[PDB]
Amino acid sequence: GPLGSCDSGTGLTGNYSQDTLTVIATLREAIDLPQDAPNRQEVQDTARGQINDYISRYRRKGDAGGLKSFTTMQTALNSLAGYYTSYGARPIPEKLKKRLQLEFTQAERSIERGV
Repeated sequence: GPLGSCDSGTGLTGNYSQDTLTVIATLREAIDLPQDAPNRQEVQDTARGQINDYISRYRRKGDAGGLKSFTTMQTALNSLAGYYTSYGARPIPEKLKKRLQLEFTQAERSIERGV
């Protein structure tokens, strides 16, 4: 386990309410960046941390089937996470980006009501 940065915590505070928004804020801007950005590999790793950390900590939250945000996010984050590893550092297609934007919109919207 040689891997381990000095910093701790991708950004989540453990609160499902803000945590959902935190990963969304990072993901929206992450995919927004230009495919010509040098932080293409770095930004992917950062977001990947939020993705894994988000479901990992909230894995036992409900395992989906109760919260629209968690259920929707589970698939959205998993789908997008696969894109980076599936192709690597390649940029996410514009089609997926547009669809993902809505996915996150629905997730943050659910937080307001607190499904």
